[PDB]
Amino acid sequence: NMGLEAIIRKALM
Amino acid sequence: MQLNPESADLRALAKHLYDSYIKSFPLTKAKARAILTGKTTDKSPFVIYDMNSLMMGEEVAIRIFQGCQFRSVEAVQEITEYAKSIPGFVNLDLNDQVTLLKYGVHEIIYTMLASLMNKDGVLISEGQGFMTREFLKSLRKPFGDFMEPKFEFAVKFNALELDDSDLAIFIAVIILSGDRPGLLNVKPIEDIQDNLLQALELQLKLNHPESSQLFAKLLQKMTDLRQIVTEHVQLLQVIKMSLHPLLQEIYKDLY
Ligand SMILES: *c1ccc([N+](=O)[O-])cc1C(=O)Nc1ccc2oc(-c3cccc(C)c3)nc2c1
Repeated sequence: NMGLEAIIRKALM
Repeated sequence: MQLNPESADLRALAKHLYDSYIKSFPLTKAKARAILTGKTTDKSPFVIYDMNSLMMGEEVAIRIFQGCQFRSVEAVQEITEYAKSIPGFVNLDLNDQVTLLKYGVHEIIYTMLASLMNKDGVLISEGQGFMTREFLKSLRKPFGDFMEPKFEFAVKFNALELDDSDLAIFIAVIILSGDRPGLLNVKPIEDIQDNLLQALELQLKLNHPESSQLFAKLLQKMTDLRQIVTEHVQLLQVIKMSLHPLLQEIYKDLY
Protein backbone atom coordinates (compact mmCIF):
# COMPACT_ATOMS: atom_id res chain seq x y z
CA ASN A 1 0.00 0.00 0.00
CA MET A 2 0.78 3.71 0.05
CA GLY A 3 3.41 3.77 2.83
CA LEU A 4 5.97 1.81 0.81
CA GLU A 5 4.95 3.66 -2.36
CA ALA A 6 5.60 7.00 -0.63
CA ILE A 7 8.98 5.96 0.76
CA ILE A 8 9.90 4.79 -2.74
CA ARG A 9 8.71 8.10 -4.38
CA LYS A 10 10.64 10.11 -1.73
CA ALA A 11 13.68 7.91 -2.39
CA LEU A 12 13.42 8.33 -6.21
CA MET A 13 13.37 12.19 -6.11
CA MET B 1 31.49 -17.47 -27.63
CA GLN B 2 33.85 -14.69 -28.64
CA LEU B 3 35.44 -11.57 -27.21
CA ASN B 4 33.89 -8.67 -29.16
CA PRO B 5 32.28 -5.19 -28.75
CA GLU B 6 29.03 -6.91 -27.59
CA SER B 7 30.74 -8.95 -24.83
CA ALA B 8 32.93 -5.97 -23.77
CA ASP B 9 29.79 -3.78 -23.41
CA LEU B 10 28.26 -6.58 -21.28
CA ARG B 11 31.37 -6.81 -19.06
CA ALA B 12 31.25 -2.96 -18.76
CA LEU B 13 27.58 -3.14 -17.61
CA ALA B 14 28.49 -5.86 -15.05
CA LYS B 15 31.28 -3.63 -13.68
CA HIS B 16 29.03 -0.54 -13.62
CA LEU B 17 26.39 -2.53 -11.68
CA TYR B 18 29.01 -4.09 -9.31
CA ASP B 19 30.35 -0.56 -8.47
CA SER B 20 26.84 0.84 -7.85
CA TYR B 21 26.00 -2.23 -5.77
CA ILE B 22 29.07 -1.59 -3.59
CA LYS B 23 28.10 2.09 -3.07
CA SER B 24 24.44 1.20 -2.39
CA PHE B 25 24.70 -1.79 -0.04
CA PRO B 26 27.00 -1.47 3.01
CA LEU B 27 26.41 -5.10 4.09
CA THR B 28 27.69 -7.22 1.19
CA LYS B 29 27.61 -10.98 0.95
CA ALA B 30 31.48 -11.02 1.30
CA LYS B 31 31.20 -9.18 4.65
CA ALA B 32 28.31 -11.40 5.86
CA ARG B 33 30.22 -14.55 5.01
CA ALA B 34 33.28 -13.22 6.84
CA ILE B 35 31.25 -12.68 10.05
CA LEU B 36 29.73 -16.22 9.75
CA THR B 37 33.23 -17.80 9.44
CA GLY B 38 34.62 -15.78 12.40
CA LYS B 39 37.15 -13.56 10.52
CA THR B 40 35.77 -10.19 11.71
CA THR B 41 37.37 -9.56 15.19
CA ASP B 42 35.16 -6.44 15.19
CA LYS B 43 31.91 -8.54 15.07
CA SER B 44 31.87 -11.84 17.00
CA PRO B 45 28.10 -12.47 17.36
CA PHE B 46 26.42 -13.83 20.48
CA VAL B 47 24.57 -17.01 19.53
CA ILE B 48 20.99 -17.36 20.67
CA TYR B 49 20.14 -21.07 20.53
CA ASP B 50 17.58 -21.57 23.35
CA MET B 51 15.55 -19.71 25.96
CA ASN B 52 18.45 -19.48 28.44
CA SER B 53 20.90 -17.94 25.89
CA LEU B 54 18.05 -15.58 24.89
CA MET B 55 17.98 -14.12 28.49
CA MET B 56 21.83 -13.89 28.82
CA GLY B 57 21.95 -12.15 25.37
CA GLU B 58 20.27 -8.91 26.58
CA GLU B 59 -1.84 -9.50 17.62
CA VAL B 60 1.82 -10.16 18.33
CA ALA B 61 2.27 -11.14 14.69
CA ILE B 62 0.77 -7.99 13.17
CA ARG B 63 2.97 -5.98 15.52
CA ILE B 64 6.06 -7.91 14.35
CA PHE B 65 5.08 -7.26 10.75
CA GLN B 66 4.39 -3.55 11.33
CA GLY B 67 7.87 -3.52 12.91
CA CYS B 68 9.92 -5.28 10.22
CA GLN B 69 8.07 -3.45 7.46
CA PHE B 70 9.05 -0.09 8.94
CA ARG B 71 12.62 -1.31 9.61
CA SER B 72 12.84 -2.35 5.87
CA VAL B 73 12.83 1.36 4.99
CA GLU B 74 16.68 1.55 4.91
CA ALA B 75 16.87 -1.50 2.59
CA VAL B 76 14.11 -0.02 0.37
CA GLN B 77 16.12 3.26 0.09
CA GLU B 78 19.33 1.35 -0.75
CA ILE B 79 17.59 -0.75 -3.46
CA THR B 80 15.89 2.38 -4.82
CA GLU B 81 19.28 4.10 -5.06
CA TYR B 82 20.66 0.94 -6.72
CA ALA B 83 17.82 1.01 -9.28
CA LYS B 84 18.62 4.62 -10.27
CA SER B 85 22.03 3.31 -11.43
CA ILE B 86 20.53 0.71 -13.86
CA PRO B 87 20.84 2.16 -17.43
CA GLY B 88 17.37 3.18 -18.68
CA PHE B 89 15.57 2.84 -15.33
CA VAL B 90 15.12 6.64 -14.65
CA ASN B 91 13.98 7.13 -18.28
CA LEU B 92 10.95 4.87 -17.56
CA ASP B 93 7.55 6.35 -16.64
CA LEU B 94 7.71 7.32 -12.94
CA ASN B 95 4.69 5.11 -12.00
CA ASP B 96 6.44 2.07 -13.49
CA GLN B 97 9.64 2.88 -11.62
CA VAL B 98 7.56 2.86 -8.44
CA THR B 99 5.62 -0.30 -9.42
CA LEU B 100 8.93 -2.17 -10.19
CA LEU B 101 10.41 -1.31 -6.78
CA LYS B 102 7.15 -1.90 -4.89
CA TYR B 103 7.10 -5.54 -5.98
CA GLY B 104 10.89 -6.07 -6.37
CA VAL B 105 12.20 -4.91 -2.98
CA HIS B 106 10.64 -7.87 -1.14
CA GLU B 107 12.42 -10.32 -3.47
CA ILE B 108 15.68 -8.45 -3.07
CA ILE B 109 15.35 -8.35 0.70
CA TYR B 110 14.94 -12.19 0.76
CA THR B 111 17.89 -12.49 -1.67
CA MET B 112 20.12 -10.45 0.66
CA LEU B 113 18.65 -12.18 3.73
CA ALA B 114 20.14 -15.43 2.34
CA SER B 115 23.65 -13.84 2.68
CA LEU B 116 23.09 -13.57 6.47
CA MET B 117 22.00 -17.27 6.78
CA ASN B 118 23.71 -20.65 6.89
CA LYS B 119 22.17 -24.05 7.78
CA ASP B 120 22.58 -23.26 11.54
CA GLY B 121 20.98 -19.79 11.63
CA VAL B 122 20.86 -16.11 10.72
CA LEU B 123 22.69 -12.92 11.72
CA ILE B 124 20.60 -10.31 13.64
CA SER B 125 21.25 -6.80 15.24
CA GLU B 126 23.44 -5.94 12.27
CA GLY B 127 26.13 -8.64 12.71
CA GLN B 128 26.00 -8.71 16.55
CA GLY B 129 23.66 -11.68 17.16
CA PHE B 130 23.14 -15.06 15.64
CA MET B 131 19.73 -16.69 15.95
CA THR B 132 19.73 -20.46 15.32
CA ARG B 133 17.35 -22.00 12.82
CA GLU B 134 16.12 -24.79 15.13
CA PHE B 135 15.45 -22.37 17.99
CA LEU B 136 13.24 -20.28 15.63
CA LYS B 137 11.54 -23.51 14.48
CA SER B 138 10.98 -24.57 18.14
CA LEU B 139 8.75 -21.53 18.93
CA ARG B 140 4.92 -21.93 19.34
CA LYS B 141 2.59 -21.73 16.30
CA PRO B 142 2.36 -19.75 14.20
CA PHE B 143 5.78 -18.11 14.94
CA GLY B 144 7.79 -21.36 14.52
CA ASP B 145 6.67 -21.57 10.84
CA PHE B 146 7.69 -17.93 10.00
CA MET B 147 11.42 -18.29 9.09
CA GLU B 148 11.74 -21.98 8.20
CA PRO B 149 10.83 -21.58 4.46
CA LYS B 150 13.36 -18.75 4.07
CA PHE B 151 16.11 -21.03 5.49
CA GLU B 152 15.02 -23.73 2.99
CA PHE B 153 15.28 -21.17 0.19
CA ALA B 154 18.56 -19.75 1.58
CA VAL B 155 20.32 -23.11 1.84
CA LYS B 156 19.43 -23.98 -1.81
CA PHE B 157 20.29 -20.44 -2.96
CA ASN B 158 23.65 -20.25 -1.09
CA ALA B 159 24.64 -23.66 -2.52
CA LEU B 160 24.86 -21.85 -5.95
CA GLU B 161 27.78 -19.92 -4.43
CA LEU B 162 27.08 -16.57 -6.06
CA ASP B 163 29.40 -13.69 -5.21
CA ASP B 164 28.54 -9.97 -5.04
CA SER B 165 29.52 -9.50 -8.72
CA ASP B 166 26.88 -12.14 -9.64
CA LEU B 167 24.29 -10.82 -7.20
CA ALA B 168 24.44 -7.24 -8.55
CA ILE B 169 23.28 -8.40 -11.99
CA PHE B 170 20.69 -10.87 -10.55
CA ILE B 171 19.11 -8.12 -8.39
CA ALA B 172 18.92 -5.79 -11.41
CA VAL B 173 17.16 -8.58 -13.38
CA ILE B 174 14.62 -8.94 -10.57
CA ILE B 175 13.94 -5.17 -10.51
CA LEU B 176 13.29 -5.17 -14.27
CA SER B 177 10.45 -7.71 -14.42
CA GLY B 178 7.90 -6.96 -17.18
CA ASP B 179 5.21 -9.07 -15.53
CA ARG B 180 4.58 -6.87 -12.45
CA PRO B 181 0.85 -6.01 -11.98
CA GLY B 182 -0.19 -2.61 -13.30
CA LEU B 183 2.89 -1.74 -15.40
CA LEU B 184 2.00 0.83 -18.14
CA ASN B 185 4.87 0.34 -20.66
CA VAL B 186 6.05 -3.25 -20.53
CA LYS B 187 8.28 -3.04 -23.63
CA PRO B 188 11.03 -0.59 -22.47
CA ILE B 189 11.33 -2.62 -19.21
CA GLU B 190 11.80 -5.87 -21.20
CA ASP B 191 14.37 -4.07 -23.39
CA ILE B 192 16.47 -3.32 -20.27
CA GLN B 193 15.87 -6.81 -18.80
CA ASP B 194 17.06 -8.45 -22.09
CA ASN B 195 20.36 -6.53 -21.77
CA LEU B 196 20.77 -7.38 -18.05
CA LEU B 197 19.95 -11.08 -18.79
CA GLN B 198 22.74 -11.13 -21.44
CA ALA B 199 25.11 -9.59 -18.92
CA LEU B 200 24.11 -12.16 -16.29
CA GLU B 201 24.55 -15.10 -18.70
CA LEU B 202 28.09 -13.97 -19.63
CA GLN B 203 28.93 -13.23 -16.01
CA LEU B 204 27.93 -16.76 -14.94
CA LYS B 205 29.84 -18.54 -17.72
CA LEU B 206 33.01 -16.51 -16.86
CA ASN B 207 32.64 -16.77 -13.04
CA HIS B 208 31.19 -20.31 -12.63
CA PRO B 209 32.97 -22.96 -14.77
CA GLU B 210 31.78 -25.70 -12.32
CA SER B 211 28.03 -25.41 -13.29
CA SER B 212 26.97 -24.92 -16.92
CA GLN B 213 23.14 -24.62 -16.13
CA LEU B 214 23.61 -22.04 -13.28
CA PHE B 215 21.88 -19.38 -15.47
CA ALA B 216 18.58 -21.39 -15.59
CA LYS B 217 18.78 -22.50 -11.90
CA LEU B 218 19.27 -18.90 -10.89
CA LEU B 219 16.24 -17.75 -12.97
CA GLN B 220 14.14 -20.54 -11.38
CA LYS B 221 15.07 -18.96 -8.02
CA MET B 222 13.03 -15.90 -9.03
CA THR B 223 10.04 -18.24 -8.94
CA ASP B 224 11.04 -19.38 -5.45
CA LEU B 225 11.44 -15.76 -4.27
CA ARG B 226 8.05 -14.81 -5.73
CA GLN B 227 6.52 -17.73 -3.79
CA ILE B 228 8.02 -16.66 -0.43
CA VAL B 229 6.70 -13.10 -0.91
CA THR B 230 3.22 -14.47 -1.89
CA GLU B 231 3.21 -16.86 1.10
CA HIS B 232 3.29 -13.87 3.46
CA VAL B 233 -0.30 -13.07 2.36
CA GLN B 234 -1.40 -16.63 3.16
CA LEU B 235 0.28 -16.43 6.62
CA LEU B 236 -1.96 -13.42 7.42
CA GLN B 237 -4.92 -15.91 7.14
CA VAL B 238 -3.36 -18.84 9.14
CA ILE B 239 -2.89 -16.17 11.89
CA LYS B 240 -6.63 -15.10 11.99
CA MET B 241 -0.22 -17.17 21.11
CA SER B 242 1.86 -15.04 23.55
CA LEU B 243 5.57 -14.60 22.77
CA HIS B 244 8.54 -13.44 24.81
CA PRO B 245 9.18 -9.67 24.23
CA LEU B 246 12.82 -10.41 23.28
CA LEU B 247 11.69 -12.80 20.51
CA GLN B 248 9.22 -10.16 19.30
CA GLU B 249 12.18 -7.70 19.08
CA ILE B 250 14.32 -10.22 17.15
CA TYR B 251 11.51 -11.04 14.66
CA LYS B 252 11.25 -7.29 13.90
CA ASP B 253 14.82 -7.56 12.34
CA LEU B 254 13.82 -10.43 9.97
CA TYR B 255 11.37 -10.56 7.03
C1 LIG C 1 8.55 -8.94 9.17
C2 LIG C 1 9.19 -9.63 10.20
C3 LIG C 1 9.21 -11.01 10.30
C4 LIG C 1 8.60 -11.78 9.32
N1 LIG C 1 8.61 -13.13 9.34
O1 LIG C 1 9.31 -13.79 10.33
O2 LIG C 1 7.87 -14.03 8.16
C5 LIG C 1 7.96 -11.10 8.29
C6 LIG C 1 7.92 -9.71 8.17
C7 LIG C 1 7.24 -9.15 7.06
O3 LIG C 1 6.37 -8.30 7.25
N2 LIG C 1 7.62 -9.64 5.85
C8 LIG C 1 7.08 -9.31 4.66
C9 LIG C 1 7.05 -10.35 3.74
C10 LIG C 1 6.56 -10.18 2.46
C11 LIG C 1 6.04 -9.01 2.12
O4 LIG C 1 5.46 -8.59 0.90
C12 LIG C 1 5.10 -7.33 1.12
C13 LIG C 1 4.57 -6.54 0.18
C14 LIG C 1 4.20 -5.22 0.46
C15 LIG C 1 3.75 -4.35 -0.54
C16 LIG C 1 3.63 -4.82 -1.84
C17 LIG C 1 4.00 -6.14 -2.15
C18 LIG C 1 3.89 -6.61 -3.46
C19 LIG C 1 4.50 -6.99 -1.15
N3 LIG C 1 5.47 -6.94 2.34
C20 LIG C 1 6.01 -7.98 2.99
C21 LIG C 1 6.53 -8.10 4.23
